[PDB]
Amino acid sequence: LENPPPPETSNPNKPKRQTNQLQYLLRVVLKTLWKHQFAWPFQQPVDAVKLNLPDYYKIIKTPMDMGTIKKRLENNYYWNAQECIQDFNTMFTNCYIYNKPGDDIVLMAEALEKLFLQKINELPTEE
Ligand SMILES: CCS(=O)(=O)Nc1cc(-c2cc(NC)c(=O)n(C)c2)cc2c1ccn2C(C)(c1ccccn1)c1ccccn1
Repeated sequence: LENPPPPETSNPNKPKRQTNQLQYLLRVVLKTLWKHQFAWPFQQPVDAVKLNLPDYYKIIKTPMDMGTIKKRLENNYYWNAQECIQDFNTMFTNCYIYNKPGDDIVLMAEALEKLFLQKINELPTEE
């Protein structure tokens, strides 16, 4: 069994800018989730070889994880907040689609998502 390559995190030719909303997403949002005791399964791509999940990367179209989101924010991959918020939502929804309600990994995702929703409720207005 193989894992696919991770999501793209570096592209020197991409359109890029640095903005207050993206700074908040790294310094407040990602930082808050990252230090949480339930973060660790989300801090790197799902390793389907390690977990013996030969279907994961046949049924999940757009894998995402916080290690990738952290690198994307660090490399100014995201033009705007909506793109980064979408990556966090993809990460959560992948987890909820692949797993069953009340599974440990789902409880962990739900705790992280509650903190996420609270922090992006106060996403600053774009300057
Ligand atoms: C750092 C990325 S890793 O891959 O190296 N490590 C892990 C990622 C995910 C995991 C699985 C998902 N679904 C299958 C998923 O959706 N996510 C987001 C993460 C789950 C992982 C691990 C390492 C161990 N587990 C288990 C044992 C687990 C849960 C469900 C299915 C298979 N194994 C686990 C159980 C309970 C609590 C936490 N962890």
